[PDB]
Amino acid sequence: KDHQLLRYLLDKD
Amino acid sequence: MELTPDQQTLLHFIMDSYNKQRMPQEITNKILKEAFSAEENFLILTEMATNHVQVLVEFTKKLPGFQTLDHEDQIALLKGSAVEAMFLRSAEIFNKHSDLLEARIRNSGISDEYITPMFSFYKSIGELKMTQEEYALLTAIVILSPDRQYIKDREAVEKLQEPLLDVLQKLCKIHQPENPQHFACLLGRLTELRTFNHHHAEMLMSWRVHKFTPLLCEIWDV
Ligand SMILES: Cc1cc(OCc2c(-c3c(Cl)cncc3Cl)noc2C(C)C)ccc1-c1ccc2c(C(=O)O)cn(C)c2c1
Repeated sequence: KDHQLLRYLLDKD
Repeated sequence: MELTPDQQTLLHFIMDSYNKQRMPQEITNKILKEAFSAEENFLILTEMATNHVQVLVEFTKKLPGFQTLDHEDQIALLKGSAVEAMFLRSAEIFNKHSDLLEARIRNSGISDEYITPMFSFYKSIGELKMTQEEYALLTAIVILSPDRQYIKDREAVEKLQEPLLDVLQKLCKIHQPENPQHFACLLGRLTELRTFNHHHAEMLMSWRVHKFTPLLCEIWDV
């Protein structure tokens, strides 16, 4: 599990 | 000489998304009110960079076609453009409190080897007298660079970048018909932006004496 926060920001609507 | 309706629509999505960008009041008040020391000044730069990466993600998600790209290539594009987009935005805000921000940057424990080309870049950005359309399109062209490390489908990125370069060039012909070198000078800023990636990497390496934020640690592999 890499770039957890970056993925969170990118994936939220 | 005018943009086609399709180019006007593409430009409108970019502008709307660019205009939404904000630096929260909580962070701007810290520039005015926090203590003046190399440690505190470095902490303020860190917080501003974190907010800008958040602003960068929101802008990028609204770029036409970005969300149609392979999910991992979306990550690879954000990681490779973050420093370049942060310098372009810094250049824009500096060329439009400003005295205290400059003082903090010059006294944040960052070497002149980095500060000198930085302030030199802000100067050359200012001499161009860039419009908001130019700042927004250059930011999108920087993000949608098909030659970044770890991109799997480069052709898909090329399809999104080429129409933006077509619009930027058309705007240069419409708004500066007597200056045929205008587009060339903007490209000059694209190549100058790339030099800040090496400078930024050397700053992060030498700063081993520090914590940053989890968002910055992720995008810059700290
Ligand atoms: C003005 C600045 C500096 C900044 O520095 C962040 C850094 C830099 C470095 C350097 Cl000093 C300058 N250019 C880019 C880099 Cl990359 N080098 O190291 C760091 C940290 C990680 C220590 C990060 C962010 C902003 C910034 C961005 C947007 C806005 C903005 C708006 O949009 O309305 C209003 N204000 C006051 C802004 C400030």
